[PDB]
Amino acid sequence: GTRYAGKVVVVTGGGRGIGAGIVRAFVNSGARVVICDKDESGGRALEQELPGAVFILCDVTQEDDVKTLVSETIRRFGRLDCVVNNAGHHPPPQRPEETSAQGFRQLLELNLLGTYTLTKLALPYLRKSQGNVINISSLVGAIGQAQAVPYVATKGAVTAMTKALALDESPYGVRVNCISPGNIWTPLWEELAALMPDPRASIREGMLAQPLGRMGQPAEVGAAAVFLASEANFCTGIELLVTGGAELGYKASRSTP
Amino acid sequence: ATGTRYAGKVVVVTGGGRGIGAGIVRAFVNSGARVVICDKDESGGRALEQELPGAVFILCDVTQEDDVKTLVSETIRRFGRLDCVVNNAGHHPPPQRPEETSAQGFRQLLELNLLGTYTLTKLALPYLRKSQGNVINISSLVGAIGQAQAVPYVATKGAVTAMTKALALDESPYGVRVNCISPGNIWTPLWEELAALMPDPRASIREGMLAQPLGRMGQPAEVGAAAVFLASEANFCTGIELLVTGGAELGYGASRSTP
Amino acid sequence: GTRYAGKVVVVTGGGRGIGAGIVRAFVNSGARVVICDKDESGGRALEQELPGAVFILCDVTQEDDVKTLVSETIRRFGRLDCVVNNAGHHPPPQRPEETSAQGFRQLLELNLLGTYTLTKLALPYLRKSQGNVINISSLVGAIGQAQAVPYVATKGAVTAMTKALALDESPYGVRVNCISPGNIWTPLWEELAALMPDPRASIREGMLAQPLGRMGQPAEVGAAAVFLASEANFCTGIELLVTGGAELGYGCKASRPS
Amino acid sequence: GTRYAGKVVVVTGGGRGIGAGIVRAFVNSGARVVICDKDESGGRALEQELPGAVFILCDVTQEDDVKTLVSETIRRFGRLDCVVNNAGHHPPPQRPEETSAQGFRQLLELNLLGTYTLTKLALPYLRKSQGNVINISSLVGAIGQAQAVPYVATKGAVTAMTKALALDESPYGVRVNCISPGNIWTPLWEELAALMPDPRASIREGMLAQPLGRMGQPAEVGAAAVFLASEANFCTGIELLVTGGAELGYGCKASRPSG
Repeated sequence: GTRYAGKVVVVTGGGRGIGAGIVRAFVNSGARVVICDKDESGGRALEQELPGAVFILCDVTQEDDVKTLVSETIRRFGRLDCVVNNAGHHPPPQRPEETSAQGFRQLLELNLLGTYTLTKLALPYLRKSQGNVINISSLVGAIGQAQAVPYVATKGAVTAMTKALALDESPYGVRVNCISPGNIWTPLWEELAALMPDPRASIREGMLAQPLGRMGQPAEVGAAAVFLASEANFCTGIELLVTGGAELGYKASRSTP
Repeated sequence: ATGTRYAGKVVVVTGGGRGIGAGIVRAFVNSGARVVICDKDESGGRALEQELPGAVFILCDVTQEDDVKTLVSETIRRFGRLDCVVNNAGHHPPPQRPEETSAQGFRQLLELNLLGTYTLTKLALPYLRKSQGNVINISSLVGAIGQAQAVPYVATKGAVTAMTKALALDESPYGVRVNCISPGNIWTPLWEELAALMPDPRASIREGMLAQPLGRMGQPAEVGAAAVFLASEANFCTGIELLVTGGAELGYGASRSTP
Repeated sequence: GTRYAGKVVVVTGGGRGIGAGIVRAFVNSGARVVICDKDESGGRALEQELPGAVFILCDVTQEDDVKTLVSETIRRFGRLDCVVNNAGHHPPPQRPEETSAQGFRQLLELNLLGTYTLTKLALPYLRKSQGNVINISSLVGAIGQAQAVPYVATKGAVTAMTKALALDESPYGVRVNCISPGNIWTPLWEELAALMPDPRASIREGMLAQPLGRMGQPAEVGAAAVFLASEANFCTGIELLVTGGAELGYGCKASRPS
Repeated sequence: GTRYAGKVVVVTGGGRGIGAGIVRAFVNSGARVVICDKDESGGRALEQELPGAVFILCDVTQEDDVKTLVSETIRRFGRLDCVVNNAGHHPPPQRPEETSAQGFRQLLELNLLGTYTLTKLALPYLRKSQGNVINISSLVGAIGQAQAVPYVATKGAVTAMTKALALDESPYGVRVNCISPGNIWTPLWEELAALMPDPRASIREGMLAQPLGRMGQPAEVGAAAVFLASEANFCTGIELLVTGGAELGYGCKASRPSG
């Protein structure tokens, strides 16, 4: 593909899963993609697979790493067109009493402040290229989830911050958007399902958790990101739902039994 | 003892004869208002009159412009003012897949569920401006997030919620607020009768209760309390959609990012 | 050129403005496009301009026109992959007192029931192809607009109906989504501004209603439609905002503290 | 009072502005109100003025203060029915380049993590009383604001956290809701306008950002909070907008046609 040929993209948390789907979609559209991740195993494997991808061992919670990430991207490739902030962690299920303020702070560092720091340091270069920012949030930021108070809070912050940044950078023509995935299949999901008491039933339940009757794929998140970067020139501050309809009344009305 | 939160005020409730509408009537009567019930449901409207001296029933079809004109005329002639219009008239058809619906049926449903609200609101606005009154439209959560087997109904309630916001903008210079309430699953005597005919009534009742995080269905009185709030204490709210759903729209019942 | 190659797309109201931008975007993606519109000249002209595109003189409020649109599309191509319901009309500004029930009914016919009728007739073929429906709504269905009660109501209905249809047709793998444009610069926008007391000032207000400081283009709505048809395979029941950020932040909502 | 008579309410950030409006609303409804606020806040004066209000010198970012707040409330009054989390700060206008990660962390401590800590410590008692939580968020969490990246992020977090908490506490019958005010006229608003070169013009812009043509009052936020506590028994996880319609319609979002 050539929809993003000659462009340079940074993807944080790009080493596997959703992030790697985003990396792959951008490489397939002709872009040069810099993977910033602490997941060296996955980032190196993706670099091995995809000639247009470059892996940098990089922790978005460390300001020095982010500074080096940006300066190396510009040194090596001369420009920066798109930042995709996918770094972030979903803790295991935890009731409010099973969480701590210290853990909440740690999760805000990774899921929110890493996005903040990279976006801030990238903006001078994005202004030069009339580039754009894509934040990967979550449907649970919009409608909540049980047993995930810290995670939900961090993703509500990301979606709101996207809108604030969109307003602040609109005079420069720099768009800032987010994608909110629902249930996305990954190899990790498949491995965990195989250890359930009834894998067939657990898999079917996951597929039926949204109206489309299957889980999403990383490539589908990736295609949404390439759209936002390359063709959505009048979109800024939007939340693009990639959920298979999970937020719909599927929540089905019981106004009659 | 009659309450005083809306004492001396005059309220019109369309579709007020039973169910959600009657809960709204009762809430306003108990807040001290004179409430005019506009409905074709004479049985329910007359029963409410017998229970509630503060309510008055008028046989009234909001799809008939002459009926709406008579409704407003008579309300002003008898009671001298109009402070709040609650547009609750509306029908939910039985479940129908798209291929089981007709354009003619859809048009009929728009007449009852949307254009009746439009006609009454238009005719009431001169009087609402005089009283610095307000409009409350009863929509539905399904207008916001959809439901299966209800394309016409969902469309009509999406229209009501949007029209609420347009009207709020148009009437804001006059200080007339326009808001809507979107109920979720509300218990009624009809609901309880229908559940008894299900293959497993106990399971159907439990399913209905568990369809929202709060673990019960809502009550008409709760929709009524929300309407009294919007009329009497929400003076900086206009164009809002007040959800009365027990959390049904929330990520309940839920992420499967892990199996 | 190949993102949607070989796929059959129907666009109602495709003769000008937003609709023509959608038609052009789908032709550029390799699709075969059937244009349904009432403008003979503009429709024939697009057909002449875009090889492989087909124009049918077609009024979606007429059930016989809709039946012919579907039947002749299937007769021509044997398949139907995407229906884009863009037909619709925006009236001039009208205060509530200046609207009528009859005018409201006729706007519901144009803006809502045409979409309903075509979608119903198309769904059997869309199920066969695992195709999709794209409804063109408006931002004002979501946030309201002044002096537009009937229009706003029709677009709130379209957006809600999209979600209902998505729920009904997801068992068949048929996605149903909508695009909500904000201010898109078109001859229609220009014609509406010409009715204003100061057209230049109205156009400038329209541009400054977006944080981006410009209005959108038909081509941008068209690109969003091609995305929804060809690459948004896990999206159903969504409202894709193409608004330039008009819904964001505070702005001037009243004319000349608590 | 009597809408919330015999109940016990904690209001963080209750000393002035919106918070003081909430305190007064609950005292007027018959509740005993415990103010958690700092030394210079106004809370001590509210205790002087209002026999129904109690002031506790209390910084929600300090876990020991929050523990003392809850333990003293229970020791004195034996129950806790409602927690209103209004503590929070709006920084002056700041472009992204004028913000720091350290400042952002500090703002998350005050605006988000204080609400988290108090809610967690209050929940055993709210379960006993079938009480409720009200978080004061902001419209800008939903639609953004210019020159406020950290503030907007914190309020987006509060609104989302409200929904997560609603899901976690619905099994116990504990409702968790938020109020999102828009422009409310307060000393804080006036102080921010005074930073501007033309304060009168900034105030007029602030008034005209609402279709109603005015800003809101602390009392109007307070009335919304009393509704959520006392009458919104089928509402959980909602965002109650108290904004005067600021989110509705088109308005001026850029400064001096499709490129």
